[PDB]
Amino acid sequence: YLSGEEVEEYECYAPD
Amino acid sequence: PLPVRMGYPVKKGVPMAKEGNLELLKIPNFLHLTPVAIKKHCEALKDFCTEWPAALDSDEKCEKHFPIEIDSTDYVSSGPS
Amino acid sequence: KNRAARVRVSKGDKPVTYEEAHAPHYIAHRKGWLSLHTGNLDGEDHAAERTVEDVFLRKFMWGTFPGCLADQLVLKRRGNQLEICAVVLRQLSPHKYYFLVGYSETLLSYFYKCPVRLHLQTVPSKVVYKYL
Amino acid sequence: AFVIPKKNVPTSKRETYTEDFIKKQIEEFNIGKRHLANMMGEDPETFTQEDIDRAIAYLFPSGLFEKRARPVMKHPEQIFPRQRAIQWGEDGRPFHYLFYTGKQSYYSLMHDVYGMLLNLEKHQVIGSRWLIKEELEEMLVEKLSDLDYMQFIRLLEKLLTSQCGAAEEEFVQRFRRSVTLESKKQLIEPVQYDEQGMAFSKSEGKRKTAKAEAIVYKHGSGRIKVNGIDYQLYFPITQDREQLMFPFHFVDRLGKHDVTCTVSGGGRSAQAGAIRLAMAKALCSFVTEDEVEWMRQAGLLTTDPRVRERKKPGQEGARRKFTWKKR
Amino acid sequence: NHHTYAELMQTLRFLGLYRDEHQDFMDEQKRLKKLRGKEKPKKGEGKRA
Amino acid sequence: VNRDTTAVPYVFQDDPYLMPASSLESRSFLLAKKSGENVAKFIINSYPKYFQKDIAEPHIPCLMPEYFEPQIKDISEAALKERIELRKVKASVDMFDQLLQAGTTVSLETTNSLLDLLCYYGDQEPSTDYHGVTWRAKNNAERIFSLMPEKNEHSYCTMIRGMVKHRAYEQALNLYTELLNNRLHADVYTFNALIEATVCAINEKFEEKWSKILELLRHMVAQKVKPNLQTFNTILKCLRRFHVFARSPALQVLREMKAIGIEPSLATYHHIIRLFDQPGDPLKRSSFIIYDIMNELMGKRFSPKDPDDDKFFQSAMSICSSLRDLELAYQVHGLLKTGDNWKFIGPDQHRNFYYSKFFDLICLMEQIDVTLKWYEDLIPSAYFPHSQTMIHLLQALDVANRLEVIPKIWKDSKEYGHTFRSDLREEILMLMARDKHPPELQVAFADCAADIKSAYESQPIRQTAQDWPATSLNCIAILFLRAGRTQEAWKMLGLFRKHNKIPRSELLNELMDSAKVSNSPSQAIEVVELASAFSLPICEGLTQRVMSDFAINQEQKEALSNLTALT
Amino acid sequence: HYVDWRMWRDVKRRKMAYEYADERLRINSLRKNTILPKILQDVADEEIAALPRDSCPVRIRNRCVMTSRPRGVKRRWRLSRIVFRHLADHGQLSGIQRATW
Amino acid sequence: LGISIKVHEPPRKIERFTLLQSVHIYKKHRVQYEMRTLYRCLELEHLTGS
Amino acid sequence: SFFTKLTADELWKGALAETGAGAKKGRGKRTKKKKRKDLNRGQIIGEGRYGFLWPGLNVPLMKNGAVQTIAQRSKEEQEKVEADMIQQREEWDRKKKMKVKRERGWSGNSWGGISLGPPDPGPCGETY
RNA sequence: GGACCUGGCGGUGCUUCAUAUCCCUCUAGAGGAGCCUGUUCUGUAAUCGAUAAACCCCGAUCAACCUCACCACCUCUUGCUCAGCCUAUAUACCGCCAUCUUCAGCAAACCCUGAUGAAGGCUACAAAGUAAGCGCAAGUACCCACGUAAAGACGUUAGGUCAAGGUGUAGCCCAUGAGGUGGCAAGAAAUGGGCUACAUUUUCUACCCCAGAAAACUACGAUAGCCCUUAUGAAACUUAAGGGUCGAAGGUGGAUUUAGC
Ligand SMILES: [K+]
Ligand SMILES: [K+]
Ligand SMILES: [K+]
Ligand SMILES: [K+]
Ligand SMILES: [K+]
Ligand SMILES: [K+]
Ligand SMILES: [K+]
Ligand SMILES: [Mg+2]
Ligand SMILES: [Mg+2]
Ligand SMILES: [Mg+2]
Ligand SMILES: [Mg+2]
Ligand SMILES: [Mg+2]
Ligand SMILES: [Mg+2]
Ligand SMILES: [Mg+2]
Ligand SMILES: [Mg+2]
Ligand SMILES: [Mg+2]
Ligand SMILES: [Mg+2]
Ligand SMILES: [Mg+2]
Ligand SMILES: [Mg+2]
Ligand SMILES: [Mg+2]
Ligand SMILES: [Mg+2]
Ligand SMILES: [Mg+2]
Ligand SMILES: [Mg+2]
Ligand SMILES: [Mg+2]
Ligand SMILES: [Mg+2]
Ligand SMILES: [Mg+2]
Ligand SMILES: [Mg+2]
Repeated sequence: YLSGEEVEEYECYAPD
Repeated sequence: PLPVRMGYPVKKGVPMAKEGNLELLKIPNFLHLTPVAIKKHCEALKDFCTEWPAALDSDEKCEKHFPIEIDSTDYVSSGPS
Repeated sequence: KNRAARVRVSKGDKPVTYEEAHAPHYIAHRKGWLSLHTGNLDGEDHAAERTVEDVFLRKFMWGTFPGCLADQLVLKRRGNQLEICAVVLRQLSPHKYYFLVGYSETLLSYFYKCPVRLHLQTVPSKVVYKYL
Repeated sequence: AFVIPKKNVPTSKRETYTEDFIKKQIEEFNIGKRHLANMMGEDPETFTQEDIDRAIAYLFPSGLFEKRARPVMKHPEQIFPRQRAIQWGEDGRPFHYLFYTGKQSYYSLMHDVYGMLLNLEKHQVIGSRWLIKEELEEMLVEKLSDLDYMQFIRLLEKLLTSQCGAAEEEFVQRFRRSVTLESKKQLIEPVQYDEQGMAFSKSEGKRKTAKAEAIVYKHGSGRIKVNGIDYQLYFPITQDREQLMFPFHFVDRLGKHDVTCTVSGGGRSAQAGAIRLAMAKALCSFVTEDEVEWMRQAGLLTTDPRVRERKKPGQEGARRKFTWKKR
Repeated sequence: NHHTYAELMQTLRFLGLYRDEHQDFMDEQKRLKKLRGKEKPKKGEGKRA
Repeated sequence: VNRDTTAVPYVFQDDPYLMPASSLESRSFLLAKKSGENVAKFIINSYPKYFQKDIAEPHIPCLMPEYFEPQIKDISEAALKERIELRKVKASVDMFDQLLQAGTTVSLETTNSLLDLLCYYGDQEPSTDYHGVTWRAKNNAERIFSLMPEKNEHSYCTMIRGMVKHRAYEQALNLYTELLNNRLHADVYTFNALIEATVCAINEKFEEKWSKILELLRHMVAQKVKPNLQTFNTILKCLRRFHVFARSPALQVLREMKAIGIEPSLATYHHIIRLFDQPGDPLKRSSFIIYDIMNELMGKRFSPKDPDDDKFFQSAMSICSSLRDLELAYQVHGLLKTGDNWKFIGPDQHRNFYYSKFFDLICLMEQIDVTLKWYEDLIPSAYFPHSQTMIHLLQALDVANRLEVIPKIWKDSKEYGHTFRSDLREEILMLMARDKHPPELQVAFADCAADIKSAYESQPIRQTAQDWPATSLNCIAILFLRAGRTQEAWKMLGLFRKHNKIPRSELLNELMDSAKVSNSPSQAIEVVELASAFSLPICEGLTQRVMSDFAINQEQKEALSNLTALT
Repeated sequence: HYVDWRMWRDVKRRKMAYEYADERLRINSLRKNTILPKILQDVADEEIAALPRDSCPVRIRNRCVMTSRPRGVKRRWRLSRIVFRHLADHGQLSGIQRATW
Repeated sequence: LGISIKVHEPPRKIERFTLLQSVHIYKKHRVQYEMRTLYRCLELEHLTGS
Repeated sequence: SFFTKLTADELWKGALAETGAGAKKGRGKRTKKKKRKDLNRGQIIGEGRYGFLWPGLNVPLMKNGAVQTIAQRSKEEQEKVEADMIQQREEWDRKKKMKVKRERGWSGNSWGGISLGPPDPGPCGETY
């Protein structure tokens, strides 16, 4: 815990 | 275009919808063999058929004219061979 | 306690599919078979060969569509035709799905010497039957 | 300030079907109903739910033993579980004065029944049963304890014992469900006639793996033929012959009927048992209704369900276990 | 023909068309064993010489 | 069974995520699938031992690996023939040189079979999976030919055909002279190439070129050689350059074909169609050439005879659009639909050109009730529309006074890859906001304008500054007001200042009517404040309207006085 | 690439037995009758005994094709009980289900 | 197609077999599997080869 | 053998040993613990050792308006790709190694005094 | 050290209990004889695992060679494998299971009580509990709604299996790997399970239930021993089947003990 815990939209037809 | 559902439902649930439904994908469906299709298919296959002799009305009459009977069996299985 | 093909109860956070949620005793009762062929019918031959082929096709498709399969494969054999029905995700671009279908259909057709077709159904996410 | 890992995913919870959802589910069912009728070449107007079930079974054949797991295209009303409506408005005020009991529907019923018992005081079986808890829990659309069910029934019975009027009779009848009783009366086979005009009846019987079919003639001298053989030649064991005697002796008709029966499968005793049942069922056509009921009560018209039990793996027999090894 | 299957899928893995998760697992375990000093010796140059 | 109109072509995966959503994806999805097939075949042929177990009964020859390498390593004639069948140009030449240096005899039939390979590919290697004029001056074909000891008619013929194929027109004519000096007779296939060389060798006037060709044809009659279909197809294909000069000569070739007994193919009319379809007024001649060509082709099933047979329908439709004749277009499409004539449409580029010109002519000259039946039958079943056909479709709805379909055209346009086409979104908004409509329609037009607005807001050019045309902003705002979504309209007024787009006069007047209904003086001043920024003349007159119409608070009156000071 | 060395020995035994089947069949026919002279049958005894040991088909073992387990194998599917069940219990063997009756 | 057809259902066949449940020992504990083969017989009469 | 291979989930469940009598009662302690790693994370479909360039899978399908053909990276060009992927793997590990440290409490090993942040927002859009 | 709580245990109380069930009661057995087979011990140059209930015809629905993992001897070294290991660790594991279970409980998330102590949370004329989920149940299979199967959570025994396979850690790499030839697996004994018997409700023959003979040292009784033949196989004093010869213990079995509604 003190060390740290770092596990770490629009849509279109015919996108490009 | 059918709201068909399949799957044993959970408690207070409903059978799973068709989208992503593996149980419906597992079925050998007959959507290509609707009664309308079968009747249209058989209208096209009549030109390929021949007429059974009218004289051969009964099994006894067939035996008289055709005394020999030949039995053969064809086997339809799934696989490459 | 029986273990075979049983996803065990947890804290209610594990999503399972309809297939994963049913133990073996529910086969033919609540869930069907993932492969359909004639080899296991009475008086039929070549069950051993159909079984090895199915085990391969499942591994081949898992590694050919890595991370894309959203459920088990459904394998269908009619005559000499082999149909592979897969539920896939919508992450890979469609061009890559067409490449892998063309590649996989041709490669498997030459491997097993039969016409092979692959049918893909896409889902936005893994379909969840229940949370165990 | 710092972050704690989140406990769970909100999607991992039970879903609910809003009234708007059901309204659109019904519109899909009506459009799909016309598609399905078009698929089968049937008139969409006269397409019933029985036709839908038949068409879905053809198009999507499923052999799963459990019918609930098979394809189903039913009306959303049947498919989706009934949902209790909101119990308060926009201002947050509950609609029912017993809302805060948590069982407004159950306690509203108890209040209505208790009030009726009061008004009576101020004023002053075979074919019906009480509904079960699972049926009361649906009339109310609420969850009920086992004792809650008892208290409600104890209160209705206390209402029947009183001089309940017509208004107090339609109410109790809402919670009475008709109980259908199957008739134990034996079915009488039709009396047929042969080429020579002799009346006879025919029936069948099963004992273990033996299956018998007996033809009992209305008139005769007491001859019994089993597969074309005299019964005493076919059944040399005295007990097997006694079984053939039992039906006729019980109704006092020894030497009055001729029988020709055929039996296959099973052993000598199972065949005699199968013939006994076959002759008894056919004999019921030539005796009075009271005599047929006496044969039923004598065990002469009941198929014996006692069949060989399967052996289970890991044990010597159907029941015997392997020796518990000495310790 | 276990040769055909193993050799075919190994060839497809080197071609980038098949992902062998098992082999990837073995490749990661073998990589971390070198960093840990537990490397396979050269034939003829084993601990016994 | 007939074509399914709701589905994309069968070659595509029948899945909403994998179905092509545009003409670009329609082409690219098939190329990606074909690429996978090539990658699979490349692996199958590179590692054949993995694919040699034949478990199929009956045997399937077409599912076995191919072996492109010679298995005879001896140096002899029978080993050269192997490298010629595999089309190994370099190996066959090396094997032929070594075989020749050793002094062994190489047959004539085999020496010719080597020329056919070099003369066809031009001493170059055919394309493989993975390892101007093209008649190379230093070419193995010419060398082997010279070293050749005995030369027959077939040897010269394959040399003449290869030169013309690779554009060595001048050399092929020079070689045709030796063949005659050597008292040899050429074949029809050689003559076909010589007709092509006579026209393409040098640039001259038509009369000079037309006299040489007639000299070749007469020579073909002296040598008892019968012309085939390609002989006449090459003449008509080569006369395309001269256009008007070759129009009557070209029709003399067609009449000759009918008499001789050679039957014109689709290519024979494609070349005639292109020859008469020169830029200009087609009514003078092109009208009765295409009308007579279709009466002849009426109800005829076609078989492949010429490589250019898959270009007639693309050529014929191109004239129907130019003539603006819809009765002729139906006959052309009717011919395409008889029997198996649909297979002569051509590659994907020819299929999309034919259907674009065909459907665009329907929208123009056909009733709107029928136009919308073709729109459903063709799109997306037969082809994905270009954005210019969506516009041609909207122009057809406008002329028919059927604007309730506009929200459908936008929904379909998005599904075909036209979400972010500027000419299209502007057209849709202009038609929707051109005139006022009943409240039911106006509400529908405002639900689409919102969806279009979202398209402008979420463009994929968002990395670049958003281009909001002036017409689009004015139309989107007007549609909200007329629908009663005034809150959305008032918010949008900021975007006129952010993008510096001039507000339209109509929009400003309708905003006042929405203010007088709400009796909001501040909003009314906000309108006069906007028009004041752009210095519109109507503003000064509008300020007078605002004064009388709305109660002006002392702060508001000073605010107007501030704008009056600007005035 | 076979599961283990024991499967590889069986693979080689099956290949050699296939190659000598015709030769062994013919020699055995001479030994399995009372028609030919004993002098000829005694020589045939030596001839079939001199063939390679792994040509003898009784040395072939039906091992699980996926795990090489030498016992608990079902001939129809050529799998050990453990492997068969894993496939059967996941519904991947067409038509095979748990038996209750 | 105008062919005379009769249908019946021959009796089904169920093939059952037993396997050990555990990987090791525990002989008395088994898992039993079955294959069910169902039949339908279409009987056509008086039809030509075509 | 190809048929004896298992999936990544099966292999990690075994190798990690998170279920067992050791992990039931914490009978086994973990100063050195096997950590699960996703080996498909940085892997690109179509990329193999031989360095083949498959049009439509790992390289663009069309280049200059024309369909690309099968190609293979040069030995030098492939070494760079391999080296670049190894560096990306240490960079990924280095990013995970760089985790923000939290302040200690009353002592280095004590929980007392450590902040847990604000309470979670209540169901009715309540915040703290 | 004081007080309290939990668990364990009590040659601990009371009450009700177990249905093939703890005792008696009912039927057939085991415990005695021979043989078959497992294990133990002993023996051998010569595997391994299971081994109180919950091991002991168990992994094996199976060992003459092979199988094989063992012993002796000889041989090979980038090796059928982008090697290999049936080497160690089941107290690192997945996988598949035993056991209670011939059970009915487990429990997320909340809420309240005890001064906000470890802890506790039920009263139906009800007094703080509400609970998703899992199991039971329901349903399904088989011949019914019965029965039998199947199912049976969590947890218990660091239960069994690294030798099904896979695999973490550690170890071998001219050897703890690979191949060849031959060979081991016996019984002085003890013990578990089973088979056949000791007979007259029997023995033999005919028959498949109206018979004729047998019936105590030529009876009943070996599936054992010995000899021969045959079958399978390349290989059989060895495995199985059959015939001949032989005719033993055994005369219904102490304490104790198994199964069945
Ligand atoms: K205690
Ligand atoms: K005893
Ligand atoms: K375990
Ligand atoms: K293991
Ligand atoms: K290990
Ligand atoms: K060794
Ligand atoms: K015993
Ligand atoms: Mg018994
Ligand atoms: Mg064997
Ligand atoms: Mg069990
Ligand atoms: Mg410190
Ligand atoms: Mg004893
Ligand atoms: Mg042992
Ligand atoms: Mg031990
Ligand atoms: Mg142990
Ligand atoms: Mg123990
Ligand atoms: Mg041995
Ligand atoms: Mg070893
Ligand atoms: Mg353990
Ligand atoms: Mg029941
Ligand atoms: Mg059970
Ligand atoms: Mg149950
Ligand atoms: Mg232990
Ligand atoms: Mg040996
Ligand atoms: Mg004997
Ligand atoms: Mg012999
Ligand atoms: Mg005797």
